Amino acid sequence: IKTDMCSFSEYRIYPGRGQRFVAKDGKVHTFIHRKEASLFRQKIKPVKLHWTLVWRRMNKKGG
Amino acid sequence: VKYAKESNENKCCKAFGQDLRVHFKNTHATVQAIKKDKKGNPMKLSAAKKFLEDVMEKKRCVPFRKFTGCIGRKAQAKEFKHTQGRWPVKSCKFVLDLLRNAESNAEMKNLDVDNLVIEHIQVNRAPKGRRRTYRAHGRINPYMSQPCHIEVILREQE
Amino acid sequence: SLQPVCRDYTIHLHKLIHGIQFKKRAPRALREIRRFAQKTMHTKDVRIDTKLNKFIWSGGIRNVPRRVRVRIARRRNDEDSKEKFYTLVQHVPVASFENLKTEYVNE
Amino acid sequence: SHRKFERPRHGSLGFLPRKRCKRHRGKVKAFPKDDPSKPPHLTAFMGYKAGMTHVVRELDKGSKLHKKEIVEAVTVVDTPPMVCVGVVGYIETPRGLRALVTVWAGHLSDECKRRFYKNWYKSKRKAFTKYAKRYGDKMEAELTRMKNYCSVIRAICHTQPSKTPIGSKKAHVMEIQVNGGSIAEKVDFCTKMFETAVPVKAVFTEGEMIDVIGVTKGHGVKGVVSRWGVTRLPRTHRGLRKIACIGAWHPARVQFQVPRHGQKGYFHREMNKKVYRVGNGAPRNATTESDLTEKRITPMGGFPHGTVNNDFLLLKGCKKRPITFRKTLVPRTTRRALEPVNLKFIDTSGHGRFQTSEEKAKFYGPLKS
Amino acid sequence: SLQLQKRLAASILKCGRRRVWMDPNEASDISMANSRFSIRKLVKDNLIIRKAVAVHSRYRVR
RNA sequence: AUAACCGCAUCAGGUCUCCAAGGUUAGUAGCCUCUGGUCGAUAGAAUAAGGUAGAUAAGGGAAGUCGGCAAAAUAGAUCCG
RNA sequence: GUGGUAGUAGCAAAUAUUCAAAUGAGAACUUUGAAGACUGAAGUGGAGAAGGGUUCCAUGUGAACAGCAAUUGGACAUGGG
Repeated sequence: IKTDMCSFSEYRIYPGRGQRFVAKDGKVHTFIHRKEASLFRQKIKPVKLHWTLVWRRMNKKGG
Repeated sequence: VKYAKESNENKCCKAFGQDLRVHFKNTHATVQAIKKDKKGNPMKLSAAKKFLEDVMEKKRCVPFRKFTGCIGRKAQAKEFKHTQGRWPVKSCKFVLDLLRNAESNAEMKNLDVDNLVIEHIQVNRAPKGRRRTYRAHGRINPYMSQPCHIEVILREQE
Repeated sequence: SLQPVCRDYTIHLHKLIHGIQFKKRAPRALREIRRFAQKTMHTKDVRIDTKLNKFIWSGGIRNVPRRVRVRIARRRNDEDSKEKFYTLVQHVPVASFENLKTEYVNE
Repeated sequence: SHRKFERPRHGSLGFLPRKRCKRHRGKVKAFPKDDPSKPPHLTAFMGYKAGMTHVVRELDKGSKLHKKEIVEAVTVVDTPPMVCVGVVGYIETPRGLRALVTVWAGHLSDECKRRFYKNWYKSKRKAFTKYAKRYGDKMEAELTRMKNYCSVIRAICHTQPSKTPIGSKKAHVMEIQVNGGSIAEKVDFCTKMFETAVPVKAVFTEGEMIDVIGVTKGHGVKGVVSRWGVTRLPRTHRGLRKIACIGAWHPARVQFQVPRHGQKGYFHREMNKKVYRVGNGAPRNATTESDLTEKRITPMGGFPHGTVNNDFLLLKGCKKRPITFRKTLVPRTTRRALEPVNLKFIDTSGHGRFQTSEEKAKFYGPLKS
Repeated sequence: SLQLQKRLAASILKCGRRRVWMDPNEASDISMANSRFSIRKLVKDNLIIRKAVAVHSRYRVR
C-alpha cells in the first residue's frame, strides 16, 4: 500500500522486507537487501556503482 | 572324473571342470539359479544360456540364498521372492564355458541340442592356494584361493 | 529393424556434470557422452573422435565447456563383433548456440 | 549415583517410533462427533501444498499491537474441487466399526481410475466395467441396507490433479465423513453429489480454525544431534556428534527412552491454524479493499518447485504434498480464535522487488532487443 | 611393443625420450628395425623424428 | 632405492658424495615454468548417519576447560617513535 | 589337518587421467599417436661408494608370483654381454 524507499539504491520496499540500520547519531538508513547493507559496511557509496539509480541520475540517464 | 550321479546314457551327456580359479561361494549361487525354473521342473539349457548372458549385462540377477553375509538388497531379486542378490560375472563365465562344452559333447551323440535339460549341476570345493598377507608388528598371515570343481550332466526331455 | 541414422545434438555439459568432483569432470564428461549416445542410438559400441576429446579437455579437467554441438552417426559394422551397428560421435565447430535444435544431418 | 544437575528430557516419547509412515497422503483418524441437529455436511478436504508468502492485516486485539499493521507468513494451498464418487455404511460392532456395503457411481473418469492400477500404460483398463452395466440395469437394494442399519456414513471423494501443475494424473481417493442428522438424509446428501465437483467454499469459510494433517519433509538417516536435539560433545576421540553414555550397567539392556541414530522426516503429523482467504480460480484474487490493483496469487516466476490457476485457500510438509484439512473437533472461542480478519495486502513479488511483471517493465523502460 | 626403438632413437637423436616421435601408420616398419643401423635409415625417411622443445618465450619478462 | 641395499615383502621407514636452468623475491624460502623424468599407487556408480583432513559463521567474546588445549589474530619493506 | 567368524574387515597418503588405432583368445591397465597433468634442479633428473650379484640385453611363454587385471615384467625359459 504505502511504500517507504531505500537509502542506498532509491528502490521501493513493499512491506515485510529489508532492514533499518540506525546509525550512531540516529539516521534510520533503510535497505532492501544484503547487497545494499554490506556495501554500507564497506563504505562504498551509491554514486560510484553504475547499476544504482544515483549514478544513473547524475550521468544523464533516466527521467 | 568321478561324477556324483550317472539315464543309462545314450540319452545323457556330461562335462567336468577340474579346478577353476573362481570363488566357490559365488559359483554356488549361480548354479542354484540355473538348476530349476520357478516351478519344480528341471531347467532347459536354452533358458540357462539366456540367463547367464543376461547376468553379465546386470539385467537379470543371481539370488544368494546360502551364503548371505552381507549382500546388498536389489530389486531384480524380487523375481525369486528373495531380497538379496548380486551379479557374479567371472562365475557366469566358467559356467557358460562348461555348458558350451556340455552341448559340444551332445553333438557327437547326435541328439536334439534344442530339447536339452539340466539334470544335475553341482559345485565342490577344491584344494587351496597359498599366499602371504603382511600384518602390522611383523606378523605374516595366509591369503588363500578357493578354486572349485564343477560337474554338469544333461539329457533329452522326451 | 534399426537402420543407419545420422543426426545432430547439443549437450548441456554444465547440466550433466553438476555436483561432481573437480578431478573427475572431464573424464565423467566422456562417460556421460558415451552413455548418452549409447542410450540414444541403442548400440553398445560407441567410438568418439579425438577432436571431441580434444575440445572437452581444452578446459583442463575441471573447467569443462557449458555447451557442445555433437553429431551422432549409427553405421553398419568387417566380420561383426556381436552387434551389427556401431555409433560414432563427432565435434561440430560452432560459433554460437542460439536457436540450434536437434536437427537431422543430410549426406 | 544421581544425575548431578537435573535437566529435562531431549525430545518427546509421544511420537515413536521415529520411522517413515506407510502412506503418502495424511490419513485423518478421528472425525468430529455427530450433532443430529445440524444439516448434513462434509468434515474434511484434500489439497496440494504450494509455497508461502507474507500478508499484511490489521490486528483487532488491549494488546500494544491493537489497530496496527502486522506482516504475517501465510501458506497458499492449491485446492481444485474434489469430485464425490461413492458412499460407505459402517456398522457399529463390539470389535469396532465395520464396513457394511460400499456403493459407487455410474461413470468414473480416467483421473480416478488411475489409482487402481500400478501400470496404467499396459492395462486394458477394466476397472468398473462390469459394475457400470450392473448399475444401468441402480443400487436401491444396497442403499436400503445403509438406511436400516449403520450408525456412520462416509462419502468417498477424490482429487483432480490433472488441473494441478504437478505431473501426476493419478488422483487420491479419500473417505470423508458426513456429520448431520438422520441416517436417511446423510445418504440423500451423498447420492446427489455423485459425479458432481464439490468446491472448497462448500466446506470451509474465512475465519475458521482448521486442523491440518500431512507428512513431514524427509531428511533420510540423521544422527542423534539433528534427530533428537542433543548436546554436541567437546572438541573427543572416536567422535563428537553423538551421546557418550547410552545406559547404566543394570538393566543389562539398552532402554527405549535413550535417543539413537535413524530416520528423520517423512513422519505423519497440527491443530488451530486460521484460514484467512478462500479464493477463486475463475482475476483479482490477491486484490483487496486497500490496494485495488489487479493480481493473481501466483507470484512472479511461479511458486518455485509452479503456477496455481484453481481455487485455493490461505492460512496462518514439502511442496506438492497432498495435505488433508479437518473441521475442528470442538468449535472453540479463544478471542485469538473468533477474530475479525482484515487483509490489507497480499504479496505476489530469488529476491523480488516488484509485485507485477508490467511494473518491472515500467521501471526498466524500453530495453534492447 | 616398440619400446626398444624409442630407447635407441633417443641415443642417436641426442634428445630426451620425451622428445622422440614415432610415426603411427608405419608401426609395421618401425617394429622391423631392431638395430641402431636400421633406426638411422628411419631418421632419413622421417618416420622417427625429433620433436621441437616446448615454447618458452622471454617477451613478457623483457 | 615410494620395486634391484637393510627393515621376513615390489614395506608412506632408513642409507655417504658430486653437477644444479627461467620468472617472482633479500633468498638454494614459498609459488609457477624449460631440459631430463613420470602418470607406477584396483576400478565404476551413488553422495545417508558416523568418521579423517579442510573451510566459514549474525550478536556476545573464555561465560567453555584442570588449564585459552585447539583455532583465530599479528606478520614483509620504508619513515616516525 | 579343518571349521564357524566371512564372500566379512578391508584393498581410501604421495593432485590424474582421457580419446583413438595397432597387437591379442581376451584390453580401465601393453605399445604408438593426440590432448591434459605432475616432478619443478638441496628434482621422482644425470653419475659414483657401501650393500646386492647377473637383476643388464634380446627372443620366446603352459602354470605360479607381481594383494583387481595383464598381450606386460626385476617373474619363467633359451641365448648373449
